Amino acid sequence: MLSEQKEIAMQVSGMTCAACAARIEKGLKRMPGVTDANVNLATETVNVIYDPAETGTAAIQEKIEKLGYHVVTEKAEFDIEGMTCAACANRIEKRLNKIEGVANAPVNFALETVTVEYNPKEASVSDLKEAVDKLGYKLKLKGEQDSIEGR
Repeated sequence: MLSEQKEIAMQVSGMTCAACAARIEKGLKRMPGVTDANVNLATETVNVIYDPAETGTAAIQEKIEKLGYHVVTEKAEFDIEGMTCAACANRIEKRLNKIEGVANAPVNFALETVTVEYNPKEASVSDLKEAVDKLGYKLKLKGEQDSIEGR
């Protein structure tokens, strides 16, 4: 058929790893797009499968948050050395959006940066580099230190 269900696989904390996990998945099953909703509590990874045209990764996280939990997901800033024709940025946004355990990925055309809002346990910079390398651009970190070199 048509439709292209995404998977989002992210780490959530606060789980008792029984009723809590089940409460999340059941609560998320309230949503229409939520085609399936699973929680590999053994590895503390919430994996939710839904259409990106009803629900929205942001609402998924919001529902987890409203359930009284927190996602181990961080807004890491990156710099981009590929865009120009306002096209690569759009594609990279729509990619980075949900590589695996990415909640969000807004791009800036002011400083040619991307904030990647993702789970650094499930994925890591190397994946980002390898992905963008596949898109055929080069991806830089915004400092990744802020002059914190000591010895």
